[PDB]
Amino acid sequence: VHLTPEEKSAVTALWGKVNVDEVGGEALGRLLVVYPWTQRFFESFGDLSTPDAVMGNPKVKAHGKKVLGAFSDGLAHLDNLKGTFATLSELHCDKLHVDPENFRLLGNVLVCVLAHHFGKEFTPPVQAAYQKVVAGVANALAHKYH
Amino acid sequence: VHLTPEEKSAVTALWGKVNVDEVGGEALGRLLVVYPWTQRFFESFGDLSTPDAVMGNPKVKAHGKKVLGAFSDGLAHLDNLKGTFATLSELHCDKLHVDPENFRLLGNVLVCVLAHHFGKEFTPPVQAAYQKVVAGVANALAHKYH
Amino acid sequence: VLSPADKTNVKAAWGKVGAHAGEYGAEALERMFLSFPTTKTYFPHFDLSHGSAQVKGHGKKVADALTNAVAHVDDMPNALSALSDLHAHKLRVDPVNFKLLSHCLLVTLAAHLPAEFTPAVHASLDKFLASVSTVLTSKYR
Amino acid sequence: VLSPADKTNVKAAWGKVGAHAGEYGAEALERMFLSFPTTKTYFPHFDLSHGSAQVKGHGKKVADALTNAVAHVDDMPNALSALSDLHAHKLRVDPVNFKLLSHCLLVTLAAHLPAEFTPAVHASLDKFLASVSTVLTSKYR
Ligand code: HEM
Ligand code: HEM
Ligand code: HNI
Ligand code: HNI
Repeated sequence: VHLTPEEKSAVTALWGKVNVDEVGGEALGRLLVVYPWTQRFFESFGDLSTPDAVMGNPKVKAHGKKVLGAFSDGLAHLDNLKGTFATLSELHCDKLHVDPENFRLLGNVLVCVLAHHFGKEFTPPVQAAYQKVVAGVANALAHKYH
Repeated sequence: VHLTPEEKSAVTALWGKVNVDEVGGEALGRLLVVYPWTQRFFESFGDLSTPDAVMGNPKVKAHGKKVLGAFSDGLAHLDNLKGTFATLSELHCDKLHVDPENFRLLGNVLVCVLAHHFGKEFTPPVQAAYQKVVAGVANALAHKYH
Repeated sequence: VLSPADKTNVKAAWGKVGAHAGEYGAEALERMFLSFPTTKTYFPHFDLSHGSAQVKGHGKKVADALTNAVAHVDDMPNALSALSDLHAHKLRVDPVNFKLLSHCLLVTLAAHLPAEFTPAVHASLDKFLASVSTVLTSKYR
Repeated sequence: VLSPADKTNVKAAWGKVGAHAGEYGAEALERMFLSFPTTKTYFPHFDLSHGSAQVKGHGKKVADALTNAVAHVDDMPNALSALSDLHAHKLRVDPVNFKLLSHCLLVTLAAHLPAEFTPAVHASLDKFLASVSTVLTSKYR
C-alpha cells in the first residue's frame, strides 16, 4: 500500500521495458538457486541439481512466465492488490500449500533481477517504488490464508 | 487483522480479568530482560543492570502500565486499529525513533505474560485471538512510519 | 551462545516438564496451527482435526528431539546432526516458522510452569529454542 | 557455512567491486533508507538524503568491514569481534535490518556487475552477507 503518483509512473515506465516472460523465468530460477529449500514445491519439474540445471530448466522457465504474468497484471491495480490476488491467495493456500514467506523471497529476488537487467537505470528511488510493489503483492497473496 | 465475533468476545472477556499494573510491568520488564538490546530506548529509566533491577524498576513498571493502557484503548477500536494508533505511530517514528520490529517483540512477550498469569485458561483459541490483536496493534503502530 | 547459566535454567525448566514434554509439544503445535495458520501449509498431509492423534504423535517427536538437545546442550550441532540433515534436504520448512513454533513452545511452558517461568528462565529458554532452530536450519544452503 | 565455491565467488565478486567498495556501501545504505524507511530510526543524527556526507562516510566503514571479512572469510567471528561487540553493546540494531541492508547490497552489486552477478554468485553473496550479519548479532544476549 501507498505508492506516490511519481512512483506509480516510475514503476509503469520501467515495466514497459520489461520482458515479462524472460524476467519471470529468471526470477523463479534465482529463487530456487539462492534459496534452494524452495525447490520443495517443484519436484515434478525434473532436474534442479545445479544452478544451471535450475536456471535453464524449461519447466521452471515456463512457470516463471505465468507467475510474472500474474504479477504484471497486478501492476494495473496497485490500489487494490488484495482483491486482485484474492483467488490466487486462496489457491496457493488451499491447493498448493505454499508458505506465503515464499512470496516475500520471490519479491526480493525479482528486485535483484530488475537491478541486474537495468543497471544504473534501477535507481534507489525506482527500487523503493518496486519494494512497495513486491511487499504489496506478497501481502496480497498472503491475505486469504487460513 | 479481522477478529471474528467469537474472538472479539473472547478477547474482551479475558481482558476484563487482566491486572494492567502487573501485566504491564511484567511485559515491559521481560522485553528488557529477554531482548536486552531494547534497553537502548530506556536509559533514562535508570537501573536496568539485572533482571530483578529491571522488573522492580519503578519507571519500567509505571511505563508498562501506560503502554498497556494504550493497548486497552485499542481493544475498544478493534475494527480501526490504524486510526486509533495513528498518533502514537507518528510519535514512535519521529520523536522516539523506535524500530517497529520492537512492537512485535513486545507483543510476543505480552502473550507470554498472559499465558503465565492465566495458565490453562489461556487456551490455544484464546491465544490465537490475542495473536491477531498484538499483530494488529504492532501493524497499526508501524503504519505511519516514513 | 548459551551461557552456563542458560544451560542451568534450561535443564532445570525442562526437568520440571519431565514426562509432560510430549503433551506440551502437541499443545505447542496446536497453538501454532491456530495462532499462525500459515504453518499449516507444511502439514497438508496431516489430519489436523481437533485432538488429532497424528498431531499428538508429531508433538512427541518434536518434544523428544528437544529433550535430547537439552541432554546434549553442550554439543547440540552433533546431537541434532541427523535431524538437521532431514530438515535441510527433505522438510525444507522456511526458517521464519521456527520462530513461530519457538514462541508457541514458550507460551506452552509459561502456561504450565507458573513458578519456574521467571524473566531469567524465559530469556534462557528463548535463547535455547533459537539455538536449536539455528542448528536445524544450518545446512539449508 | 560458506562452501569452497561460495568463498571463490565472494572473493571474485568483491574483488571486482575493488575501489568502488565505499561508493557501493553508501549506495546500498541510500537504497535501504529509501526502500525501508524504518531503518532510518537508527540514524536520527544523520542527514539521510542524497549526497549526504554522513551516509558516504558510513558506507566506507561498512564496505571496509566487509573487505576485512572477505580477507578473513574462514575466521569472521574473530576478525569481526570488536565490531560485533559494538553492535551488541551500543548500536543494538534489530537483526531484521541486517537482512534489509544485505538485500540492498545485493541490489547494488547487481546494478553494477552485469557479468559477475550470476545466479551462483548471487547465492554465495547472500550466504556471505547472512554470515556477516550472524556474527554481528551473535553477542546480543
Ligand atoms: C508474485 C508471486 C506469485 C504469483 C503472482 C504466482 C502466480 C501463480 C499462478 C498464476 C499459478 C498458476 C495457478 C494454477 O495452476 O491454477 C501458480 C502456480 C503455482 N505457484 Fe505461484 N505465484 C507466485 C509465487 C509463488 C512462489 C514464490 C511459489 C513457491 C516458491 C509458488 C508456487 C506455486 C506452485 C507450486 C504452483 C503450481 C505449479 C504446478 O502447476 O506444478 N508461487 N502461481
Ligand atoms: C507495542 C505496543 C506499544 C504501545 C501501545 C506503546 C505506547 C506508548 C505510550 C502511550 C507512550 C507514552 C506516549 C506519551 O508520552 O505521550 C509510549 C512511549 C514510549 N515508547 Fe511505546 N508503546 C509500545 C511499544 C513500544 C516499544 C516496543 C518500544 C521500544 C522497544 C517503545 C518505546 C517507547 C519509548 C522510548 C517511549 C518514551 C519513554 C519515555 O518517556 O522515556 N514503545 N509508548
Ligand atoms: C512449521 C513447520 C515446522 C517447524 C517450525 C518444525 C520445527 C521443529 C523443531 C524446532 C524446535 C524440532 C525439534 C522438530 C523436530 C522434528 N520435526 Ni519438525 N518442524 C516443522 C515441520 C515438520 C514436518 C512437516 C515434519 C514431517 C512430519 C511428517 O510426519 O510428515 C517434521 C518432522 C520432524 C521430526 C521427525 C523426524 C523424523 O521423522 O526422523 C522431528 C524430530 N517437522 N521440528
Ligand atoms: C539499519 C541499521 C544498521 C545495519 C543493518 C548495519 C549493518 C552493518 C553491517 C552489515 C553487513 C556492517 C558490516 C556494518 C559495519 C559498521 N557499522 Ni553498521 N549497521 C547499522 C547501523 C549502524 C549505525 C547506527 C552505526 C553508527 C553510525 C554513526 O556514525 O553513529 C553503525 C556503525 C558501523 C560501523 C562503524 C563502527 C565504528 O565506528 O567503529 C561499521 C564498521 N552501523 N554495519
